[PDB]
Amino acid sequence: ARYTGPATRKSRRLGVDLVGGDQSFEKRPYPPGQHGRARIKESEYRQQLQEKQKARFSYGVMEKQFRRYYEEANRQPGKTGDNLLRILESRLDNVVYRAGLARTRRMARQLVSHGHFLVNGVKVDIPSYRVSQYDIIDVKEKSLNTLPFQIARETAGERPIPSWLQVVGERQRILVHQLPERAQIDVPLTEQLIVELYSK
Amino acid sequence: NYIERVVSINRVSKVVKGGRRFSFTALVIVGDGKGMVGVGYGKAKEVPAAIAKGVEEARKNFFRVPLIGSTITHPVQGEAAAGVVMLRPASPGTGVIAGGAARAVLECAGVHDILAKSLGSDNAINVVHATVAALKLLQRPEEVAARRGLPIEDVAPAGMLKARRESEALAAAAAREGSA
Amino acid sequence: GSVIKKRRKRMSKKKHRKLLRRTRVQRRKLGK
Amino acid sequence: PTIQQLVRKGRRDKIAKVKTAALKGSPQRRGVCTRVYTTTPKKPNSALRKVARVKLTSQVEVTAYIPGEGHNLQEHSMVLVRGGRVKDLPGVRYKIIRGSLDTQGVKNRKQARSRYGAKKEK
Amino acid sequence: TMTDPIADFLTRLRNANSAYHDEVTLPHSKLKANIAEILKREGYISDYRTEDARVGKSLVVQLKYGPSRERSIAGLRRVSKPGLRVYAKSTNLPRVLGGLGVAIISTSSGLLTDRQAARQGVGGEVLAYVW
RNA sequence: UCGAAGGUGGGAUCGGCGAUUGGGACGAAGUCGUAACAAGGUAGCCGUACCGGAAGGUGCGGCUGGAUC
RNA sequence: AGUAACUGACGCUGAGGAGCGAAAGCGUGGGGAGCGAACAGGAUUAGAUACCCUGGUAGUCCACGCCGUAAACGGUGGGUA
RNA sequence: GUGAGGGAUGACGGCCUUCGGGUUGUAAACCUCUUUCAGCACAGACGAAGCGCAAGUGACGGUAUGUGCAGAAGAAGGACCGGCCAACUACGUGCCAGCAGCCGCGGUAAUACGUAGGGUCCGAGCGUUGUCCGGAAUUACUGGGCGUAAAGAGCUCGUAGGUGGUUUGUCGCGUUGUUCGUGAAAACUCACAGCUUAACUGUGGGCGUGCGGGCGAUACGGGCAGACUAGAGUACUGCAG
RNA sequence: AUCAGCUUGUUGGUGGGGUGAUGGCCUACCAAGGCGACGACGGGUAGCCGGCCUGAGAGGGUGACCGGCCACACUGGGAC
Repeated sequence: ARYTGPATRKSRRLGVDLVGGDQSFEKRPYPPGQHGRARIKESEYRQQLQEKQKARFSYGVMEKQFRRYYEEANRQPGKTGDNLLRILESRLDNVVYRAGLARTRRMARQLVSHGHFLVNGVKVDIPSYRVSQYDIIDVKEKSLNTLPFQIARETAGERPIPSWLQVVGERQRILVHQLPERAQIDVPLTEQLIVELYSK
Repeated sequence: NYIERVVSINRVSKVVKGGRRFSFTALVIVGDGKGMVGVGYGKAKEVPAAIAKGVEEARKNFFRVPLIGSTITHPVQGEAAAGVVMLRPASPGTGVIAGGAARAVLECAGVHDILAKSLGSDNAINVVHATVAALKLLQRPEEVAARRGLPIEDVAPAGMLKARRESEALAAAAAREGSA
Repeated sequence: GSVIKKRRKRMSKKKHRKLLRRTRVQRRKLGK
Repeated sequence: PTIQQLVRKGRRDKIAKVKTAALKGSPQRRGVCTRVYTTTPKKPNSALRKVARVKLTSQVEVTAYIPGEGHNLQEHSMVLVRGGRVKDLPGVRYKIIRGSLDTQGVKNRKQARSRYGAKKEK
Repeated sequence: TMTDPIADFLTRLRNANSAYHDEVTLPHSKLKANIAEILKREGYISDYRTEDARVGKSLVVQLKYGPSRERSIAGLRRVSKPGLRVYAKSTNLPRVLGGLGVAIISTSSGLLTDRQAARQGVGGEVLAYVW
C-alpha cells in the first residue's frame, strides 16, 4: 500500500523537513514521544537508518520497492548511488511534483493514480510508472476544467522546474529530454551510506 | 580536522592485598583521509585520559599508504602478532568491505574501494596490527621500476598506468576548479 | 602439560581394571 | 597432509547431529498428553515449570513445555508440539503450541497475542 | 635426496639475499642458466656467469642491491614442484603483485615471461614467481 | 526339457522383548574418610603384579611435566 | 678417516607385512645368599587394610619358550640443500 | 487502494509530571477536492490472411476494456523496545507468577515478568517451527596443523605405490596453439522489443567452463636408445669403542 | 573391510541352433581359464540429466514446476 499516518510526525521525528514549507516541524526539531528530547547514542547504523528512511519516505516508496530499486541500481555499469537517485527520480509522481503541477508529493501520487494523465498518448495511472528519454506527457482534455487543476496551472510561479523537464505551453504539456543527472537532480540527503546499509 | 576512531575500550585489573586496581585502555586510529594513518594505544585511569593519550601517541606514528586514486596498488597478506589480514584492490564504486578494526583503519586511511578479510585471532588490537603490517607491505610502481632499473611502462601493466593517468588528470582538474 | 589430565585417565583405567578383575569367572563362563 | 596422502584418503567432513529427531522431518507433530506435571529448574533459577509427557504420532514419547500463565491440560488431550529449547530445563526440547486442538489460548492476554494463541478482542 | 634443483636454486638465492650476500655459487644446469638469464634480463640480479669446477661446471650469480642496501628481489617461490605440477593455458596466465612481478613460464617456444607468453599467445608450465 | 506359486530340511543374517545383572550422566538438602594441588605434610606420574570399605598401599623398572643442595 | 683403483643413478620414503623390543607377568625343570608384593605381629592414630620397626612366600637368578606393553620422552619420523 | 489541500506558538481525553509543563498532535473536529478499485447503468472486443463450399462459425464472455452516475463515500493489522540491533515511563508481582538465540533477568525502587500511554520496524501481511547453504580458514584443492594447547607409530628392514642428479638423439602420451563437429529447447547474462508499469513473454548475441577429428610446437614431465661421476655401493690401508 | 577372496556356460575355441543383427544368446566337445587391495564378491541407500538453492569462487545441498531419457501398471511368470 502506501503511508497513511501524519507526515509531519515522521518529518519531525527525522529532524529534517521533508516537504520544506512546514511550520509545525521547525518549532519542534526534536523527535516525538515522551523521550524524543532525550539524547541518543551515536551509532552509524542508526544514522544511515534514518537516511534511508527519509530518502524512501520523502517519495512514498515502500520497503520492498525501494530495495528492488537498490538492486536495479547496483547491477548497472555506473556508480550505485547515482543510478539509484536516477531510478527514484524517474517515477511519474516524482515528475509531476517536480514539474510544478503538484504542491504535495502525496497529492502528486493521489493525482497521477486517478487517471488524469496520458503518457505518449495512452492512458496511464501508475504512480510507480517510470518515464524515459524524449518523453511527452499530457493531461486528458476532460480534466482541464477540474478546479484543483486550474488552481495549479494559474500559480505557475513556484520554484522553476529542472532543465530536463519543460512545461512548454498553456496546455501544460510536459517534455522530458534526458534523465536527470546528479547535479541536475538537486535533492538533499546523503546517498553512499544507503549503499553501505544495503551492502552489509 | 582529522579523523578519530575509537575501536576498543578495555578495563584491565591488577590484584593487590587490599583488593583490585582498575585501569582503562583505549585503541585509537587517527587519519586525515588522504593516505595518512596512525594507531595509538593509551593506558590511563579513566576513559577520556586514555583516549587522549592514545590520540597523542597515534599522532607520533604516521605512515604513507600507497593508494592509486581510491584503492591500494595490489593484493597483500599481512601477519602480525597472531592476526592475519588480506587486502585486495577493487573497482570504483565498490565501497569498503572490511570488519570492524580493519574497517576503521581503512576508513581513516582514505581508501574507498577495498576487499579486506580477517583470517584469525579476532582480537581488535592484533587485527589492527595485522592491518598495519599489510599496509606497510605495499609497494608503489615508481620505486619498483627504480629497483628493477627499467622504465615504468616495462614494469606496470597497462590498466594501472591508465588509471593513474586519469587519477592525476582528475586531480589537476580539481586543483584548477578549486583555485577559482 | 597438567597432571589433572593424566589423573582423569588413570582413574578411569583403574576403575575399569578393577571391574575386569571383579567379573573374571563370569566372563569366562559366558565367553566359553 | 601430502597431496598424495590426500589422493589416497581425501577429506571426510564432520558428522552433523540430528536436531529434534522426534518430529521426523515435520514442522509440527500431534500427540496425546500422557501426563502433566511440574518440575524445578537448575541452580540459579527457582520456579515450577509446567511440562507434559506426551506421545507423538511418531510413536516417540517426549516432554514438552507449556508456555503462558495457565493451561487446562490433563491426560488424554490432543496437543500439537513444535520445536524450541529452553535452557532452564535440560531435558525438554519441544514446546506445546497454545491455541491449536485441545490447547487453549491464555486468558486476559493483550500483547504479543499471536505467540500465545489469543484472539483480538473486538 | 635432491628432488628439486630449481627450488634449491630459488631458496639458495633467497637465503643468500636475506643475509646480504654478493655471490652465490651453484651446481651448473642448462635450465638453471636459463632461469638466471631471465632473472638478469628483468633487473633482479646484477650478473651471472659460468665456471669450470672439479667435476662439472658451476654457476655464479652476482646479486644486486640499492644505494642504501635495498634488496632488489623481494620474494621467490616455486609453483610447479615435483608431486603436484602446474600447467597454465594462454588465457589464464597468472599475475604477480597485480602485474608488478614476473612469472617464469616454460612453453614450447622456450622459457618466457608471463607478459611475453601473453603477447605471443602460448601457454605452458609455471616454474616460479619472482618479485 | 525349462518353468512361477507351493511343501520339506539344516544353516546365514538383521532386529524387538526378557527374570536377573554391570557400569555411565545429572541432581536444594545426606554418611565415611583426606587421595592430588606449596617438599599438600610418605614428591607426583607411566607400564605391570598383588592387596584393601572407599579414595588408595606396596614391590620392580622408567620419567621430571619435582621442592632444597 | 686416508687413497680414490672399481660399478655407473643401482637413490629416498614406504600403505599392509616381518623382525627386535625395559620391567612386571605366564609354562616346564633347576637354584635360592641378600632384597622383598602378599601375609603375620609391634608402634602411631579418633580409626591406620599405610608411612616407621621385626619376620617373611611368589619373584629377582639359570636353560628353553610365551606376552608385546612404559612419562618405550628430545612429549621433536626419515632423506637432501 | 483504505484519501488529498489548508487548519492553533497547536481542542479535548489518555499517559507521565520537578504540580511549572510535556507527548499523542495537523493528529481530531472544521471548508474545498478528486474519484483510483470495488458499487449502479450503456457499449463491447483481439485471439479467426482461421474453418466451411455453405452464408454460418469464440469455451473464455457480455469477460478485459471504454463512456457516464451521487458520494470519501466500502476497506489495517503483526511483531519488537539489557547489550549484540531502530526504539522508555508509570502501575501489580516479588526467586512467586513468569521471560529467554548467548551471557542471563525476577527476593519491595524490574526500561528484561504482566497491563497501560509512547516509540521503532514492516504492512495484506507480521511472527513461530522445520529443512539446506553461508558466516565456519570448523575436513583448509583455492585455504589449517602435529615441542608444552588434539595430533610423530617403541625402533628398524622391506612389498605394492609416490618421487628422483648432469647430459645426447628420437616419440609426441601429459602440456600448449589453431581449425572443424558437437554441446536440443527452455533456464542464466547482455541488448532490443511487447502487455498502461511490474511480475511475465518474444527476438538476437554470449554462456553452454567438456569430448572427438585434422594440422603445428618440443621448454618441462614421461616412454625408448645411449653417455658421465658429484649421489649410492664396493676395493686397499689405518682408528676408537 | 566391524564385507578379502569370487566364478564352472565361468574365460576362450570349434561344428551346429537361434536373431532384424554381433555375441555363451543356446547346445555338444576341447583347453583351464577370467575378476580382485585402482576394492572383486557381499550389505545400505537411491530413478538419471538440462536445471534449482546457497557461495567471491572452488565447493556443499538438491532433482518440486517446465523439458529429455529410463522403469513400472493389484503381486509373480509367459507368450500371441
